[PDB]
Formats: sequence, C-alpha cells, structure tokens
Amino acid sequence: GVPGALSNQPAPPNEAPIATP
Amino acid sequence: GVPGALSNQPAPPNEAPIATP
Amino acid sequence: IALNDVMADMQKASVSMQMGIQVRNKLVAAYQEVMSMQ
Amino acid sequence: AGQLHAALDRISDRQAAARVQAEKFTLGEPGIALNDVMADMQKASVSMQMGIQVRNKLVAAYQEVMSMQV
Amino acid sequence: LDRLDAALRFQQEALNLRAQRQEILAANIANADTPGYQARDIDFASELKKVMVRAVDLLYRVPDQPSLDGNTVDMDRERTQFADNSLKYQMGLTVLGSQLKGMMNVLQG
Amino acid sequence: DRLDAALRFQQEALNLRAQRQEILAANIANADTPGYQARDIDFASELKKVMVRAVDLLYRVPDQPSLDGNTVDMDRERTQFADNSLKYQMGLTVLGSQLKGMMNVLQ
Amino acid sequence: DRLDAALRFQQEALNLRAQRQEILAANIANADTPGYQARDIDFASELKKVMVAVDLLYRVPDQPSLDGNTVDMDRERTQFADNSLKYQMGLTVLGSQLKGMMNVLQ
Amino acid sequence: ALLNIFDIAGSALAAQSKRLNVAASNLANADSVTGPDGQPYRAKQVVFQVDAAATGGVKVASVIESQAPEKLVYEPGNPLADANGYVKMPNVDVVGEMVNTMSASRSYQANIEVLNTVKSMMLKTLTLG
Amino acid sequence: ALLNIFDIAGSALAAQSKRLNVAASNLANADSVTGPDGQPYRAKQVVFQVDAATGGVKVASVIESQAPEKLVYEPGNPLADANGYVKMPNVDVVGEMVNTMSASRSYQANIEVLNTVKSMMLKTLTL
Amino acid sequence: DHAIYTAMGAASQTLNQQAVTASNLANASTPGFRAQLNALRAVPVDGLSL
Repeated sequence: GVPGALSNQPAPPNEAPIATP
Repeated sequence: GVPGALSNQPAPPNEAPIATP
Repeated sequence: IALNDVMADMQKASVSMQMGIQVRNKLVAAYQEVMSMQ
Repeated sequence: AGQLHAALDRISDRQAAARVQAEKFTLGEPGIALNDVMADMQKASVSMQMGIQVRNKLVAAYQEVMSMQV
Repeated sequence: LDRLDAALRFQQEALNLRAQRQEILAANIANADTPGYQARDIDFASELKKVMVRAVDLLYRVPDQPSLDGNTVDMDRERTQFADNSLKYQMGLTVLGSQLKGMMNVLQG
Repeated sequence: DRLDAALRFQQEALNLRAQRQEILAANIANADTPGYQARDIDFASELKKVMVRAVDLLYRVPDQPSLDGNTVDMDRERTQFADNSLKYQMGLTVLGSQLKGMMNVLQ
Repeated sequence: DRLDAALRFQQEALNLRAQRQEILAANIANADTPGYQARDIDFASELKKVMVAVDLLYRVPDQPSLDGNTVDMDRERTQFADNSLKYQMGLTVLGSQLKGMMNVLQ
Repeated sequence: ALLNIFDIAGSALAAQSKRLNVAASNLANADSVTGPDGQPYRAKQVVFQVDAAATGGVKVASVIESQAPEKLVYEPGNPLADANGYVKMPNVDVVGEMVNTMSASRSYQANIEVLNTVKSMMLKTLTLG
Repeated sequence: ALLNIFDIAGSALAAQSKRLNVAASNLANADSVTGPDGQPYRAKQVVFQVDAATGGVKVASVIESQAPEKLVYEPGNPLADANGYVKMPNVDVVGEMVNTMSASRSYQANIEVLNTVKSMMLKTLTL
Repeated sequence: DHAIYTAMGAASQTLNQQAVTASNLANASTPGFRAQLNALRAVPVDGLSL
C-alpha cells in the first residue's frame, strides 16, 4: 500500500542488524 | 508582461550552461 | 454510555413532549369551542 | 423520582473529592503529581456542567407541561 | 421506530462513529512512544454503512518510514487526522443542532 | 429564483474564493519541486462568467529565474493567500448579514 | 458564610504564597550584606494554623562564609520557582472555582 | 462516550512524567558514586505497556536497571578502590538522557493539547441545544 | 472545497519530513566507510512528484546519488581493492546543511497554512 | 520526528570514537603498545516503505 493509507495486515518487525551472517 | 501579473502561456525552461557550445 | 447519546435522548424527549402537548392543546381547544357553540 | 437526587449527590461528592485532593496537594505533602488533580478538576467541571444543563432542560419541560390549558 | 427516530439516527450514529474514531486517534497518539506499537484506524465510510445496515474492525495504517524500535505511528499525519476528525465532528454536531432546532420551531403556536 | 438568485450571487462568489484558496494552498505546498509552474485563476473574469453560467486556471509569470525550473515565489504566494483569506471572510460576513436580516424580517 | 467558607482555603493559600514570595525576594536581594541570616516560613504549618502576624524562622546554612552571610543562590532560585508555580496553580484553581460558581446561576 | 479520552491522556501524562523524572535523576547522578550501603549507582530505565481493559493508554510496568557495561576509573587513592584499584562509575549516556528529556516534553505537550481539544468538543456537545 | 487542503498539507508535511530524515541520515553517515554487506555507504536523495490539474506532493522513491564516489588510499583495510583504494561516501556537507533549513522552513509554512485554513473553516461553520 | 534519534546515536558514537582516540593518545609511551583503529559503521533500518 501507498504510504499514509489504510491496510489490513500489520507491518513486519524492523531488525536493523549490525552485520549479516 | 510585468512580473507578478497573469498570462495564459507557460514559462520556458531555465538553462544555465557552463560553456557555450 | 455516551454524552452524544444522552444529549440526543434529551432532544428526543423534548420533541416528543412538545408534539404531545401541542396535539392535546389543539384537541382540547376544539372540544371547548364545540361545547361553547350551541 | 429520587434518582435525580442520587445523581446530584454523586456529582457533588465527585467535585468535593476533587477539591479535597487539590487542598491536599496545596498542603505541600507528596501524594499528587499535579496531573491527577487537574484531570479530576476538569472531570468535576464537566460533570457539574452536565448537571446544570439537565436542570435547565428539566425545568423547561416542567414549565411547558404546566403551561397547558385544559 | 418511525420518522423522527431514523431521521435523527442517521446523524446520531455518524456522531458516534466520529467520537469512536477520535478516541482511537487519541489512544494511538498517546501511545506514540511505546516500542513496537501499531497505528490503528478505521474506514469511516465502510463502518458507517455497516452500522446503518446493522464490534468495529480496526485496520492497520501502512508505515510511512521505518524505525528500529518497531513503532509505526506517524506524528504529523496523526495530528492532521485528529484535527480533521475534530472539525468533522463539529460540523456534524452543528448540522444536527440546526436540523433539530428547525424541527422544534414547527411546534410553535 | 428570487431568494435563490439573490443568495446565489454571494454563494458563487464564496465558492470561487474557496477554489482559489485551494489552488493557492496547492501551489504553496508544492513550492519546492523542480519543474512546477505556478497557477492561478482570474477571479474577476471567472466570477463574471459563472454569474451568467471546471475552472480555467492559467500560469503565472515568473519574476526571477531558478535553475531547477520552479516559478512559485513564496512572498507573492503568501501575500495572495492572505488577500484571498480576507476576501473569503468578508464575503462570509456579507452573506451572514444578508441571511440574518432575511431571518429577522420574519420576526 | 457558605460562600466565604468555600473559598477561604484557596484565598489563604494564595496569601501565604504571596508572603513567602516576598520573603524569598527579600533574602535574595540581601545576598551581599554580611551578617544577614536567610529567612523563610513553614508553609504547611502556617496554612494549617491560619485555616484553624506571620511566623518566620531561619534557614539552615549550606556553606560557611567569612563575612557571615548564609544565603545560597541556587537554593533560593529553586524555592522561588516552586513558590511562583504553586501560586499560579492556586490562582488558576480559584479562578476555575469562581467561574463554576458564576456559571451555576444560569 | 468520548470521556475515556481523559483517562487515556491522564495515563499518558503520568507515564511521560515518570519517564522524565527517571531521565532527570540519571542526569543528576551521572557522576555520582558509592550509593547508600556501598553499592554503586546504576542507570535506570522505565518500561511502557498498554493498559488494555483492545486498545488503551500507556502505563509503566516497573523500572529496570540498564545492562550496559559499567564504567571503571583507575584510582587506587580512594577507599572504594577494588583489588585492582578501580572505582565503579555508572553507565549513563548524557546525549541519550537529554534526547529522552526532549521527547518526553514534546509528548507531554501533545497530550495536554489533546486533552484541551477533547474538553472543547465535549463542551460543544453540552451546548448542542 | 476546503477538505482537500488537509490532504494537500498532510502530503506536504510528509514529504518535508522524509526530506529532513534523509538529510539527517546523510549527515550522520557522512563518515562511515563500510556497510553491513561490505558495500560502501552511498548518499541517497528523494524524488518528488505531483499526484495529479494541481495537487499535493508525494515522494515517488529514494534513489542513490550518481556523483562519483570519493576514494582514498590505504592498503591496511581489507576493503581495499587491488590498488589499495577504499570508497568513502560521496555525501556533501553544506548541501545537507541547507537542505535541513529549507525543509524546516517549508514544514513551518505548510503547518501555518493548515492552521489558517482550519480557522477559516471553523469560522465558516457558524454562518 | 525520529531523525532526532539518528542524530543522537551519531553523536554518541562520535563520543565513543573520541574516547578511543584519547585512549590511544594517553598511553603513547608504554613499551610494546599497539594502537586501536576505529571507523564508523553504517546500519540501515528498512522494511515495507521508503
């Protein structure tokens, strides 16, 4: 969906890892 | 015409070339 | 319960009371006129 | 028809409790966070406004019903 | 269940929907710093239609931009929606009041 | 028709003020985008046309060039916005006065 | 009567806050005079006694000074700010109560 | 009923006030050492939870000590020095505390504005008639 | 009407917030020569668009800058190529400094416009 | 609104790097000491939008 709109599914969690395995 | 007035035609794009070809 | 709901209920009660009072007054005035006239 | 009596007693108790809490806070002893007192004051004011509006509405209705002409 | 009831109910339920949406907006703006929070809002048109035909299902707003803490509330957009909903509620209240006053004025003389 | 037309003149003036306000707000919010041309509507001519009647907006002449191609000037737009807001409030006051007088006549 | 009793506590709190403000202003203005002792009042006890002139007592010195003065600027400033804010709150409460009492007459 | 907004905003104000108080205490005791009974001071943080009773306001579950590494200063010339002559210093980040303070202030102001708006709307509803 | 003003101003506020966030991120990462996957950090910029007449603004996408990547010489780092050059981010500083101020000023102008229109609508409500 | 968090994180990491440099400079005369290299590292947050 476009930003600021409505949606029926929650957004996935944000991770922001230091370094990928 | 005088700046700030209203005219029907649009404005040509502004070009500022570094060196004349 | 909701404040808007209670305000709307008060308005409904007032309007219904006005309607009933006006109808009763009109009817009793008509009856009184009928009684007064021979 | 004592329900109006009960309601007015309850709102008076609410606003009196708010006043008591305000006095306790102004006494200079730590039990209040300066937010609960203000929230209670606002709620008491709103409840009192609702009560006076109810009184006005009820007295207007009584005036209308007494103004009948049989 | 006839006349006055429905004629004013169409606006009373609209006011109720505006109030509930306002409460949800207040909740999600007060919870704007808790990590991992999801913005909550409802589709007013569909909700009003479903209520009129005769519990409200709340949808999740798509995040504008990500954050590490997991919160997805957008402060400026939430404030704009809050102001818009407040103005709409006032408009509904005033149109309802004007309509009711017009109805009451008939019961004179 | 009588009351309808007498109120309709001011109603159309107010609606035109609202649409011009919308255009001004749009071109103020979009004041920092390259390739945009400032737009406006000739209020007097448009109102005259509507009074005897989907608006024909036209471009605004630039005053000093910018490389990115933006022609909206913030100071001029702000002055126009303030003028339009004052005109809108004036029209609102006039319409309200006319309606209040019409209502008071019936009393 | 009843009207005076409904507002006596708030009015007395306002008055005592004003007096304590004056005391703080005096003992912050005398910050350079040697031999001058800091002064202040016990607000809670004063308010309770008045609701049931003005008693004032010396402040416990913070650090010694050769001249003899015993006033601490940061402490006085914090007390000043606290008393000012509490005075403002008392004024707001009194104003709201009076506004409600006025509104009840319509 | 639009009245529960007062409860929600009051809970939010209480939570923000507690967070601000904790941050201010951390800033004040950033340089403090050797707390009462000898245990060094440890930086404290709050935890926000939703007071569901669906959706609702924010309350503070408890206060928890941060598990960031605890700083050490080499000063044998001090009775608190350990076997290696290290005095323990709390793990307080001044920038983090200041940012927390600013964010708490902004959220508190936003919530009080929400309260005022809801108060105005409810007064309008009262004066609907 | 005036309801579209709220949409327009909200879109403008969102776009300005995105621009400000991008500028702040570039300033923060202005001197971070690495990435989680080993690729060097590269400056990013948003692209504006008009969302259909006239209307508000929208952010179509965030794209990497095509300016040449500044590179320095040090063989110590394993990230160095065959010639010992590593790639510092090619992010200007004064550009971001002025972008922050411009974004903040536009944000303030848009919110002032929104507040003015809200006041006008409230005054219209009591016609 | 959350750019403040990125800026404060950058400031805190700058302070950490300054502490590392100060540590390297302080023990500049101990025999057989190896310096402590340092370089800022970027971590991008992402998902579902912009």
